[PDB]
Amino acid sequence: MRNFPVPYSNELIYSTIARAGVYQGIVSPKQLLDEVYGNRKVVATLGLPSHLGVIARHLHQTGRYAVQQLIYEHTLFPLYAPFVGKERRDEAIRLMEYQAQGAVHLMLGVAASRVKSDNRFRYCPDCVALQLNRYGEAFWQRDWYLPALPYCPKHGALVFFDRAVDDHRHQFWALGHTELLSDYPKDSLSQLTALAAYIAPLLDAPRAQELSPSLEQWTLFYQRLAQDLGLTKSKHIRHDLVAERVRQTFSDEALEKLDLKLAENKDTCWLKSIFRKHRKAFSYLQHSIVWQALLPKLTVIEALQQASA
Amino acid sequence: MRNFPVPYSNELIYSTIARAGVYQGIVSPKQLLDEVYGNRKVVATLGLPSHLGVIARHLHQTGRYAVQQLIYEHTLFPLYAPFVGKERRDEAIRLMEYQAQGAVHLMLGVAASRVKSDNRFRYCPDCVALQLNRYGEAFWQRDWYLPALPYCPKHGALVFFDRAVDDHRHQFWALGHTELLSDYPKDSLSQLTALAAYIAPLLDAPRAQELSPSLEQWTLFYQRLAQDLGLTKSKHIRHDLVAERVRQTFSDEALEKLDLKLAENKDTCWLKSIFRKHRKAFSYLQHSIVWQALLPKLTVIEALQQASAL
Amino acid sequence: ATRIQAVYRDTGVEAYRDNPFIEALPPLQESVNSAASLKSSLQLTSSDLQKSRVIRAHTICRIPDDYFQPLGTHLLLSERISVMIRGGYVGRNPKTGDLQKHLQNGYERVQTGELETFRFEEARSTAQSLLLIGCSGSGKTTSLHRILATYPQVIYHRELNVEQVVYLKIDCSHNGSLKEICLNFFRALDRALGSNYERRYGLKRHGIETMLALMSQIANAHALGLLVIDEIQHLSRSRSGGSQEMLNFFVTMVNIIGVPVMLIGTPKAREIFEADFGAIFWDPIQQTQRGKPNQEWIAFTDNLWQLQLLQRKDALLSDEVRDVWYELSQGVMDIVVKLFVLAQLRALALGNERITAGLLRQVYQDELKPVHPMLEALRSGIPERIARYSDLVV
Amino acid sequence: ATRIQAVYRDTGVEAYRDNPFIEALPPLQESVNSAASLKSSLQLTSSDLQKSRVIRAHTICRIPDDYFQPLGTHLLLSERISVMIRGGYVGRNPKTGDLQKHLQNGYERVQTGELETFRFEEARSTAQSLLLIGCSGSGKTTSLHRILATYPQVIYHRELNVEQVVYLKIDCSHNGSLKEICLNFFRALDRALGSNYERRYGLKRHGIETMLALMSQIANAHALGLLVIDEIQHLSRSRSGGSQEMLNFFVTMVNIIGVPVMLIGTPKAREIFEADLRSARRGAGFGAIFWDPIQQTQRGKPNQEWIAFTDN
DNA sequence: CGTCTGCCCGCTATGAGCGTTGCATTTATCAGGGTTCTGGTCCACAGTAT
Ligand SMILES: Nc1ncnc2c1ncn2[C@@H]1O[C@H](COP(=O)(O)OP(=O)(O)OP(O)(O)=S)[C@@H](O)[C@H]1O
Ligand SMILES: Nc1ncnc2c1ncn2[C@@H]1O[C@H](COP(=O)(O)OP(=O)(O)O)[C@@H](O)[C@H]1O
Ligand SMILES: [Mg+2]
Ligand SMILES: [Mg+2]
Ligand SMILES: [Zn+2]
Ligand SMILES: [Zn+2]
Repeated sequence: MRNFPVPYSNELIYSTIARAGVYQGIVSPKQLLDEVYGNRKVVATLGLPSHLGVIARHLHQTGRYAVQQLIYEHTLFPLYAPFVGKERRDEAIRLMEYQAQGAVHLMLGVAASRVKSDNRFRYCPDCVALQLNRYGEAFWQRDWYLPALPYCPKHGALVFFDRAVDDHRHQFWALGHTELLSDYPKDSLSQLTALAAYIAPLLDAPRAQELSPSLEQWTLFYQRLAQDLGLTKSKHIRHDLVAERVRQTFSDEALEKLDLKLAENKDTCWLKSIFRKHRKAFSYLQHSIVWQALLPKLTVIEALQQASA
Repeated sequence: MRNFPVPYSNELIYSTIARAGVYQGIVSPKQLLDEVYGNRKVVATLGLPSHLGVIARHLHQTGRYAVQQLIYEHTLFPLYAPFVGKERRDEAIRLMEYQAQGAVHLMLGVAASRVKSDNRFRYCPDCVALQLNRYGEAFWQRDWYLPALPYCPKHGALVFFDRAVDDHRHQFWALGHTELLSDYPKDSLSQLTALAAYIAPLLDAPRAQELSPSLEQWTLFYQRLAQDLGLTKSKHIRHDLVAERVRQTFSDEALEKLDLKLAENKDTCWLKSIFRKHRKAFSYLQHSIVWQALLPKLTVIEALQQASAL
Repeated sequence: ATRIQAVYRDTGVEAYRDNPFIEALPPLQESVNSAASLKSSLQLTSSDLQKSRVIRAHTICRIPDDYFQPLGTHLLLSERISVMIRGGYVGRNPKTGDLQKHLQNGYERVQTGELETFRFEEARSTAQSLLLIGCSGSGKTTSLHRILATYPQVIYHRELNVEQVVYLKIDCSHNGSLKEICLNFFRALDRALGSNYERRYGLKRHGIETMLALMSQIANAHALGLLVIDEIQHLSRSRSGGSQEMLNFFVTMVNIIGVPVMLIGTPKAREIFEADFGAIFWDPIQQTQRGKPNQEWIAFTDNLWQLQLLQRKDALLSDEVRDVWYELSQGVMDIVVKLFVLAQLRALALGNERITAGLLRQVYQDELKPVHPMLEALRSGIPERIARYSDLVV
Repeated sequence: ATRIQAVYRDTGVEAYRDNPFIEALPPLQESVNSAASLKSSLQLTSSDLQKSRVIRAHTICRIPDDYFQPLGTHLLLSERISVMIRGGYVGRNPKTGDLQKHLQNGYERVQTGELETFRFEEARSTAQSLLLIGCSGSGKTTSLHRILATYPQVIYHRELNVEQVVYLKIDCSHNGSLKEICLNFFRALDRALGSNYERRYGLKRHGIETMLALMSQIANAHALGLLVIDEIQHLSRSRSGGSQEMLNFFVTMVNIIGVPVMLIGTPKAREIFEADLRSARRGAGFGAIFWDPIQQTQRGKPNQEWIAFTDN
């Protein structure tokens, strides 16, 4: 294309491509795919996109936007890299730029992490008002589209358009329905909002580019945490004090919404596994709940720095 | 085509062809033209149609309907048949059996008035009740589409609606009663209603088929009638008594509506041309007005027989 | 494509305080300096007079291409066009977020097909319109080119990513077609950018109702300052009921979309406007203003006279020579220069190196035959005769 | 014809200083000396007198094909052709590489305030045109296949890749259609370069405007220098449209295409251009030439041209 | 309790039906001419004024 719109502050590439289609009046999605990308078989991915070389080529004349800035500023990558490992993170950064869609999802296990991705579109009533007052535009935001927690950190919860991204794999859609407004004041618990506010600054973190412990580091750090909390015994675990602490910090009904429920009866629970030997990668929520339950004195970046120390 | 409807009593063939595509679900006019005729060059015409013969082929098994019955019973031909004369009537009859549309109009030179007028789809709201209570169908009737009278010989005025025949050339349109109901009373003239009632029985008269005078018969008839009538000059007209009788019988507003306003001042008048030696055929209106003003007690058929026999 | 990086100025007008598009434009000149900027003439050299005959005769033929002497009306036209170009960007500020609301209104005009819809009521247009009519040979094209040559057309912005297009020129199709005016626009746009928009929009099966919207949207993706359409009289020779809708669209665009529009036409083009804009009229110059010779005619003739390459040339112009020059040419600008050039070339060819009245008469009689009746009708002065023919003075 | 490799020669005029297209052309010549270069004659006059009658008849039949003798009216036409060919190349200078830096420096200086006025670029307006009118049998084509025969047709440039088509010639048809004039351009360009323009452009269904906007794009890739249209008489309301579109097509063509255009016709073809001031302004843009037959005498004494034509 | 036996399972290739696309065909628009048609016009004749 001739001129490609510059991304706004904290906006995914999906919204930028949708706006690029809107500005020049390309209605047929096939023609937009022909104009932006070389081929007609590239899918529309919301969160962790691929083919990030041609976009940086389109924004080449500006001296600001490069590939590395696009990886960490306009993608859900910053909340995946620190919890997967250094080698896999470097391979993902190297491979997602070039032509590979299923490879990055298979390697990071994002498709395996959630059997049902939250494909339904979201909408925050209060944030859209500030966007309209400030920019004169409406765009998708990174704070709305967290992988499993659908809570806006600054205020309340999110309404759903009920339309799914998977309905059309080749269409880029823009938020423009005259800012459809409805009231959904129902909330589960403010602890979810507190957890979202805790995890929000991880998205914009200059120190998150390099910090990535290994499995041995993770298990030794968790053993050290069990030691310095003092809730550990000889060659075993307390198995009840940590559950009591989590119950005090987090309500069970609140944990039901996160699709994560403690099962004391059977030995497949993640609460014991996060203190046992680490063999598979864990999501950000499974670490963050433990962080908020046992060690509230530190934020996420300080906790990550201490763990990597 | 397998099931071509028989024409109803007193119906134009335009309505029959229009219903022949409502009975079978053909919507696009090109498909109907390709089925019924085999060509897409045909032009829909109300009154004096052409391309006949293919219509008689469809109604072959029903032995009664032939080209002669269709021409003389379900068209407007008998209005033009006697007044033109014996010379051109046979040529027009021959021409209507083939694919010459405008040539028929040219041969019937009285109808060859170049561009026509008042092509809007007329109807009479009172007759449609009888049509629906007798047949279950509504169709165009030959009474409504007289060449210059927008009046029904039994009820009065006609309710126009603004759709033109020439608006769509290749489309055959059929009346629908749900669209139809737009009746509102209008101004009415009793003299023109009486004229329409007088002129109506000419359509269903078998005498007009084989009896037609010539120009010199017409002028001899007029001059004998004038001499026997007594209001004449020396081998000429008084120009005042006949005009006074015409004005007494018919008002000026009626003649203004009929587009035959009397013009005493100018030397070129239709009445004066009627009196003088005939050079071209005249319409049915002028002959009817002359007969009614000059013969106030005789019917149309007997007057024509008197004019033609001698 | 004069693609040049932009540097931002400091204008004094409060309305233009933060607009990048207005600030990136070159500064406006005064009345005195604008006239001096437009003036151009053949350089000539002292040694050019004494060279071979062929070398000189190939240099006389460069006079019409490299000569310009602006009259009074050109300054007024330059000022009007500068105001029109600069004053239309105040409703399309990209920093505040007013250009980005026009682009959203224009998407549904593409989708719906009706060019009166809107989504934001706050979006406004601030554009004007101009019309220009004059007899042939007056200089309605070269003067416009000289005026618009000051601005740099394509300008590239760095903080944004847009490429502002200051102006654009197209012409009406000879056939009067409605689908060719919308294709000349795309051709002229991708000629001055290097892009390929005709394949995107023209090649696809589109009705006029959607080409007239794609055209208007792609005229707003690049901030197009001014659109000028030349030879507007070709609209009359179009299909019946087709000349009116472009006349309606050219005034919808200024009123709603916001892209200024300028039109140029022959006095034959008034019958499709008056019967169905701001008009400025141009006429040939005359010697007699009120009762005395008009200073501009003497100025033009004297400035033209100093370009002779004849070895034996008269020092100053005689009155009779000027009188014959005005009688034959009858004041039109294009015939004057060509008559001068042709007379000088015959002067070299014959051998005598001085221009006289008889030489002018011979060149006019022999070499300009097809233009005789029109100039004779203009010389007669009869209103009936001048009103005859077409494409002459009103 | 044929791809002659360019060899550059300097030109004495200042305006033609550094243009490869102008310099690759044959050198400038004097008008008097150039008219005498067209003379040709048969060399068999005395050696072939004693031979059989059929061979002598076969020799005699070739007189009107190889005998040409210039008159006093050829030097003016030769000068006009030379000026028209060479003067239309000044705005098409290919050798420039310092434009961006100079333009940006001027922009910076005019923005800061050091420099008051500047001129960035200007587009070209209209191309020179000429008209030639004379009765049939007067020699308007025999005398012009020889003026253009002293030029190469196609020239190949080593440093660049352009093939400079110096001139091109087409003829109107008896029908006078406006779509068969935009269709002989491609054919005549194909018969010289051996290319495939007619299939790519002409055969597809394109409008006259779209096909006229494609004739000014392939006349720019190859630096075409002159375009000659012969038998212009056949457009005198012969067929294909009305007079107004027939008059608008030529005006739009002259406005659009960048090359000079020359028109040749019959004394019945000036009624076409003598209709409005635009057509007479563009037809007589660079003068109009009217041709007349030879007269026995001009003032008392007999013409010397008649004596020299009927003696050689 | 882990690798082999079952199990899962994402993936891949194939074919019949439906929805979309580019070229050739039909259809429409416009200018020019023309050829008979008819519509008003003038001339010669009959009957009336000196
Ligand atoms: N002020 C001027 N000084 C010098 N030459 C001029 C001037 N004005 C006009 N000309 C000449 O007149 C011609 C300009 O007229 P054109 O560029 O053909 O446009 P035009 O006068 O509008 O005619 P059109 O477009 O066909 S109606 C060129 O030959 C110029 O050299
Ligand atoms: N200068 C000349 N000397 C001898 N013959 C000439 C000359 N100019 C023309 N002719 C002759 O005129 C003949 C016809 O010329 P032609 O190309 O038909 O001109 P046009 O096409 O204008 O009629 C040629 O056969 C040629 O021999
Ligand atoms: Mg112009
Ligand atoms: Mg010839
Ligand atoms: Zn919010
Ligand atoms: Zn009735």
